[PDB]
Amino acid sequence: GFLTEVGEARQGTQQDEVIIAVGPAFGLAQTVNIVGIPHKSILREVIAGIEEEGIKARVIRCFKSSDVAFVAVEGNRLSGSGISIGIQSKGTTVIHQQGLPPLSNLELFPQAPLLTLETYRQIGKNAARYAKRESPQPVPTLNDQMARPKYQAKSAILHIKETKYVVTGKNPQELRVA
Amino acid sequence: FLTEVGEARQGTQQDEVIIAVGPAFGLAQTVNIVGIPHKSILREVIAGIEEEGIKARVIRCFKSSDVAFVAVEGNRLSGSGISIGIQSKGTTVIHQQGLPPLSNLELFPQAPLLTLETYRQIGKNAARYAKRESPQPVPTLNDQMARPKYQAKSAILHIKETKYVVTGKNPQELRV
Amino acid sequence: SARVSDYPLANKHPEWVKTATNKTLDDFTLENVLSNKVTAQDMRITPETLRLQASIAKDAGRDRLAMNFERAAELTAVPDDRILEIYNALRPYRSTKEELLAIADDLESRYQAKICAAFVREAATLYVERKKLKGDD
Amino acid sequence: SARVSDYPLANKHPEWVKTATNKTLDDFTLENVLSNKVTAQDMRITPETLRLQASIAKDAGRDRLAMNFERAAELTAVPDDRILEIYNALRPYRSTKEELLAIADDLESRYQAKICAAFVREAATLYVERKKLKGDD
Amino acid sequence: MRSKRFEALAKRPVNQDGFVKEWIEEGFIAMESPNDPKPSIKIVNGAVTELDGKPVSDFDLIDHFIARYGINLNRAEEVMAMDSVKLANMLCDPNVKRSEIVPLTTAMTPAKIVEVVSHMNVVEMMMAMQKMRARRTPSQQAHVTNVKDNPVQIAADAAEGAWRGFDEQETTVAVARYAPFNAIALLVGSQVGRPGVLTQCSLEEATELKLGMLGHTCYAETISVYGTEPVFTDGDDTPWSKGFLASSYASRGLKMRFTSGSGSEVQMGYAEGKSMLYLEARCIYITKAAGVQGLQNGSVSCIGVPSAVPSGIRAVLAENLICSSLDLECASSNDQTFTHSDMRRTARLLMQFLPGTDFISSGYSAVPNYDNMFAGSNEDAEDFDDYNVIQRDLKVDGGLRPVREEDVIAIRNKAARALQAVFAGMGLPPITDEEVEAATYAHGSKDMPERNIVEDIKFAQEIINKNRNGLEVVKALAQGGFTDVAQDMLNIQKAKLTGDYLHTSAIIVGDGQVLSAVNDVNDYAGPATGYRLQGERWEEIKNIPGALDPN
Amino acid sequence: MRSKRFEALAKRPVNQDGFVKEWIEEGFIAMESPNDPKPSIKIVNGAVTELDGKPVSDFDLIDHFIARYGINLNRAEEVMAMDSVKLANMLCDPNVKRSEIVPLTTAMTPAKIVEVVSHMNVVEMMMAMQKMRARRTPSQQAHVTNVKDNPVQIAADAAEGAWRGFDEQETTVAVARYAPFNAIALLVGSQVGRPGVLTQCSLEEATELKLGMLGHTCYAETISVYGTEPVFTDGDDTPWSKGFLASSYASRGLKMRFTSGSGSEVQMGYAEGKSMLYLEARCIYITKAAGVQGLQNGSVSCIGVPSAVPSGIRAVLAENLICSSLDLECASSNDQTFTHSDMRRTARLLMQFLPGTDFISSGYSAVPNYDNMFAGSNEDAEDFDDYNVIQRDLKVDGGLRPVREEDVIAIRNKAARALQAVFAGMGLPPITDEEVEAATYAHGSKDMPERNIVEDIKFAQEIINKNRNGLEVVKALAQGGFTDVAQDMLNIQKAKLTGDYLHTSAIIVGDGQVLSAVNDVNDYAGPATGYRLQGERWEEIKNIPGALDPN
Ligand SMILES: [K+]
Ligand SMILES: [K+]
Ligand SMILES: [N+]
Ligand SMILES: [N+]
Ligand SMILES: [N+]
Ligand SMILES: [N+]
Repeated sequence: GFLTEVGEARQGTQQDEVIIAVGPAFGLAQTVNIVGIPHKSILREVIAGIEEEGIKARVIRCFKSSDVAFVAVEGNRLSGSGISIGIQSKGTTVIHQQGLPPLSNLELFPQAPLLTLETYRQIGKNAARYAKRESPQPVPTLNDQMARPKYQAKSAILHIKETKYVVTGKNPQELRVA
Repeated sequence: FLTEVGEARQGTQQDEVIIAVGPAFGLAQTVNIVGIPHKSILREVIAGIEEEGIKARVIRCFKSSDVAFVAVEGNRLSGSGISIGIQSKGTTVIHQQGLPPLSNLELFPQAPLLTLETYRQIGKNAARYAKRESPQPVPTLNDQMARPKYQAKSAILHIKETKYVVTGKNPQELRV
Repeated sequence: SARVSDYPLANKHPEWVKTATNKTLDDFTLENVLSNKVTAQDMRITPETLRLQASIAKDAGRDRLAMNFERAAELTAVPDDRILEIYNALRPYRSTKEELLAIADDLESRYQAKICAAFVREAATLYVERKKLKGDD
Repeated sequence: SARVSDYPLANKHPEWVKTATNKTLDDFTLENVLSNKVTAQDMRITPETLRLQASIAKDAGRDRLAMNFERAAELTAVPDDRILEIYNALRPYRSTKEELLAIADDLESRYQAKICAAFVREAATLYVERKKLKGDD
Repeated sequence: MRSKRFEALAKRPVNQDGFVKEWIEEGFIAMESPNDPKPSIKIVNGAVTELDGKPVSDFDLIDHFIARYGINLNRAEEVMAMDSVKLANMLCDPNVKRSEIVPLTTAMTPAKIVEVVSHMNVVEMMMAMQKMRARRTPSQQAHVTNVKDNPVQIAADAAEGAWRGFDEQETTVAVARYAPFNAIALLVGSQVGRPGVLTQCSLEEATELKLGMLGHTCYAETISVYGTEPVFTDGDDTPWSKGFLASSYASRGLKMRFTSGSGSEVQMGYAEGKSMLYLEARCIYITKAAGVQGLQNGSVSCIGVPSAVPSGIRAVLAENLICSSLDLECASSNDQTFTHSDMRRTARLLMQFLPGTDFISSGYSAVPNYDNMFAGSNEDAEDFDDYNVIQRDLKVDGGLRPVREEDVIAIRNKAARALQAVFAGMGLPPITDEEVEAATYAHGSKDMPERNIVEDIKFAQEIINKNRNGLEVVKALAQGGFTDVAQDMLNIQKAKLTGDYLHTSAIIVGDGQVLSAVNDVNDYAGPATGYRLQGERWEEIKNIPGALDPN
Repeated sequence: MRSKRFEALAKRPVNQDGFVKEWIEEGFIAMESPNDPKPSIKIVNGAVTELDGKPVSDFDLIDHFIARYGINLNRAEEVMAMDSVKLANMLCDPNVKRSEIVPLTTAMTPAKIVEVVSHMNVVEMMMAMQKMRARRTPSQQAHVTNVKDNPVQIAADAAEGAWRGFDEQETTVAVARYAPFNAIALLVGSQVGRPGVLTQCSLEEATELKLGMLGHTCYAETISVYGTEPVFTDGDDTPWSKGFLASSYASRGLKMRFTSGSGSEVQMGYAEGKSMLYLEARCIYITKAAGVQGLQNGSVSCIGVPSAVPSGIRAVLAENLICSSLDLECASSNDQTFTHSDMRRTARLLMQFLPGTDFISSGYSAVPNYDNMFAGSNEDAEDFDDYNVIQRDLKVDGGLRPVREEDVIAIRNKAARALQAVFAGMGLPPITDEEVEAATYAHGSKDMPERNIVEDIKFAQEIINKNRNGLEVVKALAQGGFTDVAQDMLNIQKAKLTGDYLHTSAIIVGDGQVLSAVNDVNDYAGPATGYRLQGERWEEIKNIPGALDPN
């Protein structure tokens, strides 16, 4: 357990951070993404990418929904910069922005099996630039026609499992990273 | 080429091998299904035969374009009892007198796979049989895509050579 | 009034088709577009046309399709930005029950969109029951 | 006569069956094969069995099949080598009309194969007309 | 020791596909689940009090919407009492008219129609589909996208697609803000290919409607609905918000259909213990209830879910059959990847291809799959020749046709030139003669010069923010030497004023003639009746490349 | 300048296939030819005087045979007067019983039934096929061969095939003289896999019957018939010689069927200007007239002919439909290569696989195609996994099932052992223990030690010349310690003694239980009736390898 809940997350007050919002099972019932990458390693890279850009990283666990879009939305409501990064246990990631529609985003990574620790790094790096009102080049598109044929069934199973931890009305818990 | 010449007859000596070609081999058609000219083919067939110290004869059949029957008309005029049937499109068979028409000693059912080297190996084996020997059967050639690629062309080429079939016409000897 | 035999309108009764600004199908020519005799504002389907298609849909045995066209007919009077606001207000957790009822009163009083107004009030009632209003997530 | 209700004979009426040496399907064990109490002479389908199957085929609405089985029943009496002889004689350009009629007479007088004999005579007449006799190629 | 026979099998592409054993409690079962509700309905004073086992007190938004507007209550009790086997028999009986069936199916509850079709095998379902299809003439729809959102390539691929036979074409973006360019490029290219082809640009709901309001699209399809309340909620809509959106598109004279597909609730975590087919049936009724004319279904993007379990592909044909049987236009999927095996993907396609549906594929990829922004389609550009060969082999009209390289080059070139004039006329980032040439002979984006995305996105966003409408495209074309294309564009815009193509299965063929289920009534009555591939259309399909004259 | 789109398409495998434009004059047209005769018949005192526009005076041997034995004259005039469209409708109508149709179809002339089925599309044909199929339960047949005529491999592969589900298995030889060995190998291996599996060795007519008289085969299938007199003649037979042969097989208690297939007359030079389907209809009637219970058709070995032309694959399904419609068992081809494309060969196979026929494939290669001595099958050993996945996808019984490697290996080894003992007992060229283990884990002949063919070739011809019968096989096994296998041999002979398996569609399942059209009647009457994949069989098909349990 490299993640500890330290209480209901409060809203940021300055444009100096980026919130990393993870699903209700991240680092708990599930500890690796759809292709085996550990959650500990993933969070490590996202954070290093953000901090590397002179921005603080604050992690929270979301409960009202397991859908990555809404997980991210919970994050952008509390982010001091309005910028957030949503991540499901299986790996799916999105960069959201306070003000945008829930199903709209700045950048989306819809094929988790293709993500690497380096991608997770650039993502944290880009999230920070957005926070600083910079217009960074989007993380290069990663697409593969056989991603679904090989992993969609597995994706559905992993999401079904994480979704069992959804708690309606439960506010986000800020997390202390070991 | 292949000069007309009168009709052929019996042999009486088992030191020969007859080559029966369809009613278009060297005429309406001059190459097999894959381009190999009839000239070259017949040449290597004769060479393989004479190589075994056997004599080779060539006759043209007209009663049927079916390679099995074309070979039959020949194995009955061959002094050795053995013969070789070859259609213009290339299909070839090694037949022996006294054996059922649709039966044979060796068959080459996929003409597209035959090479001039294959036609010479067929020759020595034929003459090999003429000498009452049990030669190693010519290496089997089988390509599962031979039909997908050439069966349609095969039918068309046989339809054309078949137009030269003439009922009741005896085989005519041939001089190369 | 209109039936399957009157369809397609463009082929059977083109004159029955006029635009919001009362333009005809023939008025829309490259010449008129270039000289601005006709503009985007002129190219708008009318509530009359949609109600005609509704009648045709009904004649073809498609009652719900016709009802959809009846709603569309009322919505032609609602501005683009207002259409988008109302749609978003109907999405999960966006509105309070009173805001939805206010949209309904507005649709009715300002646009005479009675069917759509009833549609919104119906949603309001069920949204309370199924907890899809602001604060229920 | 045997009907569809009697089929399969192996399950419904095993006793109705027998072999070219009179016995039972039961007596067909490895033991008897080794001791030679049962040999090849004992493993030949009988005309009696084929006529039963013919009756069943007919009952099943398959008259041609039945006729086939009837001809087969007759042919059980003809020696294997002779069967091959008659088959070859019927192939293209193999026989003269007279040789075929001789085969028919032999089939009828020596084997009581009346149906097959008629079958051969029929062939002989048509072979003359369609020129499929020795020398017609 | 290892068996060389099994080592060979282990290497087969099909063994890379995802397969799973049924998980009934979580709905991971395609159809015929023991958890599915028994059909039933109770009505008191004109209002439903019970629907398929569930009391009105426990109705969710979906039950309410379906109970109030998705079923003909006047005959619901009568049909419910009819034998489901007899009804299934009626569906595939060539002598029971489609017009005799629709009055019954539209009175069935979701569970009832599912029970009916579940008694059928795929052969019976296909026999039924050819009859229940709303439009007499089958059609096709293609995806036109590329990894770079290159507008020049989109226009070219779109022209080629329309020339090959697609009557509807769809694009989307690799980069969100590129949307306007993609939409305009798709529309221009499609009209150059064949005036009349309808175009759509799939985006976030609010964004897509806005784009349509500006006149850069002809229709919308990815208007989603879901089978369980929690899933619909994560989808950010309710039956009412989507029903309103439907009427909103119609109020702007734009054709539209909803989109659903078996397995979405499982993929999204809440199947409420029901089979994929039953939940999809709820989506089909939500569509009927909303008054939407058609639906894109047959699993669609979640094809990896039903295909993973038994009878999943049969379930896919079943949901398409239910759609058509309920008198809705059916854009029958065959637009998404689910297998590494050519044999398997072909079997999946033939279920709809053989009988014919309103749109056999709701997304055949008109570009090689590496450029498909919907994560890959069941068929792509490299399958074009195979598709035409099968049409010829079986005498089946699959909606496409063989084409000459010379004609495609000219059509793609004209599309690129027309769009070049559009960009110059509207003051958008230039399209160079080099780019026009590349798009003409390209296979995919790998053959296209890299563009300045920063400049494109800037002007693309300006189109939205400054509300630059479709008439601006018409002008640029007419003022740029493409009067012919400008007229065709104006003609497609004029279609939005009549409401004719808003009807069930509507497409636009020939000289601007609308062709829908209303004026192209499917009249199937067995052999030698109904739509038949013949005449010049048959000659067109027979003319495949490589067919040499025997003589 | 070349289009990269077209350069990519030009490389596709399908474009290596042979295609040709129709050549009506030479019969190079699959069906619906203007040259085909109009249906007609005239009867006087119970004898045909006119058949399909031709007077008895002009009849060739085929006409005479069909006219005198192939048509049910009692209702010929009645059915001739019926509208062909109505008849086609009756064929696919689920509510017109097979038993009501058979008396009518068997009374039609060849031209009449061809006219009837030609009014149908492939969906209708499949809808009809599932109903007309003689045996209620669908089955499958496999090819078991190798380029070296290697006996040990044949035995091993035969056992696996039987274990996978094949109820009939066929072998042939690259070297005729090898025949005797191939047969014995096939028979022993098959019974090891599953006692009851019928075996055949395809050779020259006179030669095969002899092999059967010796007791080295269970049945015969390649008993050829042709559609035109000249072709039949080059085939070295007449309707009477083949009819006699058919009765000869039965007189020896051996099950048998004829073999034909569209395109043979074209391939052999004399189509007499008729379409392939019409000429194939004459072959089907020849089969009916001879009293033969079944037929192997659907182009078979000449598949490259009809596939080359338009509607050729549809024509292949039509000929299978005519066969079943004439109350004949149908072993429906899908046993020969015609394309380089996986997509194309799958579409061709589904025509029979979906509805189901007596034998979906009359020769699915149970070995990799390079080892297939029939010049390649439409499916081979490497497609086993895909075949099982498609069965599961559509809930269709294709006659095969998923297997476990350990079981196959065990089965493979026992077969090599059994055959090894046989060669020892009969004093034939020994089978080293090295060959036994190789054949056990082999995928093809490439993994087998080269043998002395010339040595065996002499012992092969010895068995025929020294009339060595199958009892030497039964004994050579008994002594070798193989009793059960030896007994299973007798059980086959016992079946030959009862004559039960001589009936239409007969196969032997379970404990020597005959399963034919007589005791396994197809009673199809629409959805929920007739054969339905369910119960234990369904579970067997669902349990594929790789199916991971989610929870
Ligand atoms: K689509
Ligand atoms: K076979
Ligand atoms: N959308
Ligand atoms: N769904
Ligand atoms: N044979
Ligand atoms: N034939």
